[PDB]
Amino acid sequence: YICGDSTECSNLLLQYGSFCTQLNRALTGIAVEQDKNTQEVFAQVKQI
Amino acid sequence: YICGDSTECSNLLLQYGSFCTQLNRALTGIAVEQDKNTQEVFAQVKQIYKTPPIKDFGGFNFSQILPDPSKPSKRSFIEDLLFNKVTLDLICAQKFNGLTVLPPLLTDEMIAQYTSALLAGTITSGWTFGAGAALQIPFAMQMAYRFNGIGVTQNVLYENQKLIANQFNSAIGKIQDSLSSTASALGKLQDVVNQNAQALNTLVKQLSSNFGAISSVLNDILSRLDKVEAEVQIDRLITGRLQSLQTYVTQQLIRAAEIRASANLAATKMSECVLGQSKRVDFCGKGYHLMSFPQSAPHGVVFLHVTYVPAQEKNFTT
Amino acid sequence: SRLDKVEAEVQIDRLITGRLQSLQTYVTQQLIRAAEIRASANLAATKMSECVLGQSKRVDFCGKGYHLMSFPQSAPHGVVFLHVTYVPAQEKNFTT
Amino acid sequence: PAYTNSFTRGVYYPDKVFRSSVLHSTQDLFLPFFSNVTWFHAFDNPVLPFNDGVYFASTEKSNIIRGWIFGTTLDSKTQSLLIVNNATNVVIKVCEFQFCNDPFLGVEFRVYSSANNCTFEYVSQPFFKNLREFVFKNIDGYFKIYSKHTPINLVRDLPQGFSALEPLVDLPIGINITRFQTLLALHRAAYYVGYLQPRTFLLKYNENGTITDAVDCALDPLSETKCT
Amino acid sequence: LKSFTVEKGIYQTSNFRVQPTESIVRFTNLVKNKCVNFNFNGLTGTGVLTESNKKFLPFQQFGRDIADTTDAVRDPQTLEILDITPCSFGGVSVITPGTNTSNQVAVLYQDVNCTEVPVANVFQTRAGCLIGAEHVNNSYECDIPIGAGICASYQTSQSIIAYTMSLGAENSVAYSNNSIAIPTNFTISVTTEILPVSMTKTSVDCTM
Amino acid sequence: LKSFTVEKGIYQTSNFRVQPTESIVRFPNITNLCPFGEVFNATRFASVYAWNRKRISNCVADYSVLYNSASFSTFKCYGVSPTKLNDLCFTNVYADSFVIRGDEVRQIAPGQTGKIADYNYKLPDDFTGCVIAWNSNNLDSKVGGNYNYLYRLFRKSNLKPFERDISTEIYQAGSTPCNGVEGFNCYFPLQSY
Ligand SMILES: *[C@@H]1O[C@H](CO)[C@@H](O[C@@H]2O[C@H](CO)[C@@H](O)[C@H](O)[C@H]2NC(C)=O)[C@H](O)[C@H]1NC(C)=O
Ligand SMILES: *[C@@H]1O[C@H](CO)[C@@H](O[C@@H]2O[C@H](CO)[C@@H](O)[C@H](O)[C@H]2NC(C)=O)[C@H](O)[C@H]1NC(C)=O
Ligand SMILES: *[C@@H]1O[C@H](CO)[C@@H](O)[C@H](O)[C@H]1NC(C)=O
Ligand SMILES: *[C@@H]1O[C@H](CO)[C@@H](O)[C@H](O)[C@H]1NC(C)=O
Repeated sequence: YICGDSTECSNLLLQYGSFCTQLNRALTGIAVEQDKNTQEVFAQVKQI
Repeated sequence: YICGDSTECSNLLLQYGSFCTQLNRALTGIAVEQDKNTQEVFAQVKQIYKTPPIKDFGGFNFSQILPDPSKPSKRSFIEDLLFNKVTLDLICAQKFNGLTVLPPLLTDEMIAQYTSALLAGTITSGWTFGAGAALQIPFAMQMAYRFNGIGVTQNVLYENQKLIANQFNSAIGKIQDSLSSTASALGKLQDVVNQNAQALNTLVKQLSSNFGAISSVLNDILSRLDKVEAEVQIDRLITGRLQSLQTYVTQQLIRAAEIRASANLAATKMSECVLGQSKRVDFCGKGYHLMSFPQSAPHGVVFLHVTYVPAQEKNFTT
Repeated sequence: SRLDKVEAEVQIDRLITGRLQSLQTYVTQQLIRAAEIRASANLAATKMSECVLGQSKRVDFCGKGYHLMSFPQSAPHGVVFLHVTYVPAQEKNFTT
Repeated sequence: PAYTNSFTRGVYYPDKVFRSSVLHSTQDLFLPFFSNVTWFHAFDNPVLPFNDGVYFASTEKSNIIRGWIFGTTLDSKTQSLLIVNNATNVVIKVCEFQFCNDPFLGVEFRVYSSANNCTFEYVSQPFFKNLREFVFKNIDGYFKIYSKHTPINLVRDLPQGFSALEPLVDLPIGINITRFQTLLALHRAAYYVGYLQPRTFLLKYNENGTITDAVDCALDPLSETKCT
Repeated sequence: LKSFTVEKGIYQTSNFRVQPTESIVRFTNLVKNKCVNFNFNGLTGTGVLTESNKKFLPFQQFGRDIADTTDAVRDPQTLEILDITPCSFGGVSVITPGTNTSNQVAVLYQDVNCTEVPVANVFQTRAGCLIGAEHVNNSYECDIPIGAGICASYQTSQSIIAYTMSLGAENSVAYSNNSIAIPTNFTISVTTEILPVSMTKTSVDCTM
Repeated sequence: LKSFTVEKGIYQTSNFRVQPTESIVRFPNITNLCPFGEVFNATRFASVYAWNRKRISNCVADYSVLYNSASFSTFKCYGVSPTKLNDLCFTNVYADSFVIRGDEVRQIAPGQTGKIADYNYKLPDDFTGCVIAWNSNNLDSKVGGNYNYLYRLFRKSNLKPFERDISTEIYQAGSTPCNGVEGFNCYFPLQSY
């Protein structure tokens, strides 16, 4: 989303460095959580 | 953290207004809420009830959960298992960069005293002590009336009394070694600590960045450059570091919001379950709820739910 | 009044960046404060329905002791409840 | 010649900065793990490209390798670098040496026909059956020579192991070099060449200030997970 | 607080400084174990320079920490290794009751040792150093929280006192296996509880 | 809302304007004129170490009037646009004049380093104003060598910005002490262009 090819832009990005991790981290922290919600609402009965 | 001592950098930072104050204010609000949470969760009794003299409860052994009368430290047996399970170098690097960790208000010994009072009061007086003055009543009577609370006629209890005792002291045993086998249960505590680290070990190494400048250390910039290029090259460092601090502060605010919600749930659970009998289904785990016992844990609370489950069904025509 | 056009642009860029950043900050804290108030108001709605429209066996959710009835009152940006409850006293000893 | 597979060898200390128990990730010129490369017997010591750097290993009985030659043409037309030994000391010289097509050392000092434009000349301290490993890396400036040797000096492919060479020697020559030539002793052996490539590596440090483990980042996506 | 009147509480002012008051130049003779400014081959630093126990390699000069910092340094003239610690430690807070009430104050320094004075009654506590207050050994309820079980107040001739928190009144239960307690009288109690419902709506036109 | 269809409701839009509808200029009642004409055409400009200073007030400062016969190869402004010159007012007007070598012209600016900037004439970094520099070889130079202009070559320490120092003490270049008279490695700081 930032650079999109042009390896010079990626090299320029690396001076900021860490940021790109937490972005990708934060969404995943959301992304997994969502499924848990579904389960808590439907998986209370342990049989079929 | 922005300036790393030296006067020129602070001189420039003065021109960026007073962003430097409100983030201090927000962190202060977070800490005050952190105090209020625990004080509100655990201080729902206004009287410090002593452990009762003598032990005779019709065959119920409570030696595991009640505090050790001989140990000067008041952590019980299960509390010892827990306080040994969960743990808590860049620790000194946090203080080296102004990241101050502040001590919590109550002492965990005081938490031990609070929970010990809760246990003594509940097992000596039933649910009455939550209403006002405490009134004593024999334990077998309390168990009988708690059965009658969920529709089983009380006579049942007496005619099976001994049998019932044999189960309880067994079941807690099955819990005990359980905690010492796997600590994956305590993960919901552990994460609360773990996330904190992942923040700071970022925020510190965030100093290694450049944001386009020519050297990531302020003193190197000052030594290498004159008084007219210093501002044009240091403004970018100032902007970047202010950005990083804002990101960290916002993450802290959100995580504090979630922890506060969970603390409200903990307070409600403590008030509705330990201090009385609740008809709300599944609010105390599987099966019809009988009673509860609380225990402390590192920045958290453990509940033991004691419930009633039928079995060995038979057919009839109605 | 002091500078030409291109200088005006290379100057005003900084001001617009900084002011927009401040406004971003303000809107973020407003959002969080709004969420917390929303949780408080949700609790208020549940409590008023449970303790005014009816009677609840939940303990300490309505004030100390056994609960009898409740009265609502309004206030600037808030609501206040008067709980009328029951507390025993003057205990005595007996043999069971 | 044959094919050599890098069984976790070619490691070296990256920089002169002390560390202790730090698990740190870096990027530099390394030898990719398990890489298949060319291995030579001795009989040939030909001129080979030196675009990035060389991990040069020599298996021999004793002092068979007379030394090294570096340059771009290996003739008096262009400046050339000669590293040799006088049986007691190592001598390093940068001169426009007239290197013949066969700069043999009969054990006749026929390495160079003439010596002119002597820009550098230096003598250092005193230095199958012998496996000596060296790491040569060059910038348009200072030049780094790393050394090691092993007592597991057998004749076939190197056994799996792990050690880190040290930046023992650093000397400025400033000249441009793109090709290298081995100098053997014409007595009247075998050698491994390992090319250096830009690679990212994770480094594990023990209780004391040393390196004892590393992870190659690009070996497989499992390695990428270990990196993250 | 940007104000001429202050309410009852505790407030933050600044982090402590501890001046170096000395500059050392290493190409000045070698100086050890004193909080000074030092320079090593053009690199500037400040702190206390003490001994080292590492094993720097002969080509090693600086051993770096994660935050761009170096903790172990080699002298450029005697080539021995030394460890470095800055000591700018300790947030400072001021405990005061209402300004309309009195004017004396108390000062709390956080995580600093009383043995390390840097300051110009003195009490060492789990929170750090506390000055201005007089310590007592009784118990009361909380008025202003200091930390780690210590809480302070203003009391009578009049000054500021710090004391351990009081959990509550002692009690005990006459439990046995055939005793019961029954109420005889009752009281009707009326209590208040308060909850906010909303805040003040605002509108901002960004362009203007 | 950027659509051709909008559901029923209420919406917020752009602000109310209220036009200005008038432009008004308020101004003092000063009717004098600047002495810039004689200042720039002045026969004598002092040496760099003895730069001449003048204060101007209560006059009108049109700058187009220069361009009737102006000849300025080097022009610079800091902190202001020359275009707006006739559209502004200036509380303090200070004019400094001197004569230097062309090669040293680059030394006169905020923050530049060199002999003149470190020994003769220094300018603050927050300075605002103008510099007007022209060659005057046709008038300020003569056959046989013109040496009326002097400069400071030696000084114990660099001067402050906006500092006028005319000390003529023999500078001690060497370690031998100055005995109040010319000696070895002891030189007169003034030199002739
Ligand atoms: C009541 O609680 C304690 C806790 O188990 C028990 O007494 C000891 O328990 C440990 C391990 O369970 C044994 O090693 C000891 O031999 C037990 N001592 C005694 C005197 O029993 C037991 O469950 C109960 N003890 C009594 C007297 O009822
Ligand atoms: C139960 O509590 C009330 C509270 O005082 C007491 O009742 C008092 O009894 C006397 C005569 O019986 C009256 O004169 C008082 O006015 C009553 N007090 C109040 C506040 O009304 C007493 O302790 C118990 N009630 C009775 C009737 O004895
Ligand atoms: C009761 O009858 C049903 C119908 O056959 C049978 O499946 C079931 O096993 C019986 N109940 C139990 C507990 O066995
Ligand atoms: C300055 O000098 C020249 C030559 O004397 C003269 O013609 C000119 O008018 C002078 N400038 C002004 C503004 O009078």
